[PDB]
Amino acid sequence: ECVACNCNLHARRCRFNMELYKLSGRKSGGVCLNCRHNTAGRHCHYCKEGFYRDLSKPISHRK
Amino acid sequence: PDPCYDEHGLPRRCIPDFVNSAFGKEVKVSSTCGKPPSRYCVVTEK
Repeated sequence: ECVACNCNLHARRCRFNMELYKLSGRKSGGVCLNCRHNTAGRHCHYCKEGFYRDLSKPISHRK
Repeated sequence: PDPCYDEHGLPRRCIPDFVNSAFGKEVKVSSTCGKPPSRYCVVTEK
C-alpha cells in the first residue's frame, strides 16, 4: 500500500525522497510541505528555532 | 440491643466498627486523559 506523510496534524501537503526510504533501511521517506503549527521535520515532528516542546501535549498537538 | 450499655445496662463505649473510609464516593481531581483524547505508552520487560 501507499502511506501518507507525517506532520502529526501540522500540514496538508508534503513531498518525498527515495533515498530517505533507501537509507531508512527501507522504512520511510515522507516529508511535510508547509510544515505548520510551530513544528518542523519530515513528520512536522519538532519545534523550529525559537520554540521548544510543550511536553504536556502529545507529539501531534496543535500547540 | 444496645452495646452502649453493659450487661447491667452500665454505660460502656459503643463504637462504629472498622471500615474502609473511601468506598463508593466522589473525588475532585485536577485533570485526566481523554480531554482531548490522549495517548499513553506502557513498557514491559522480559
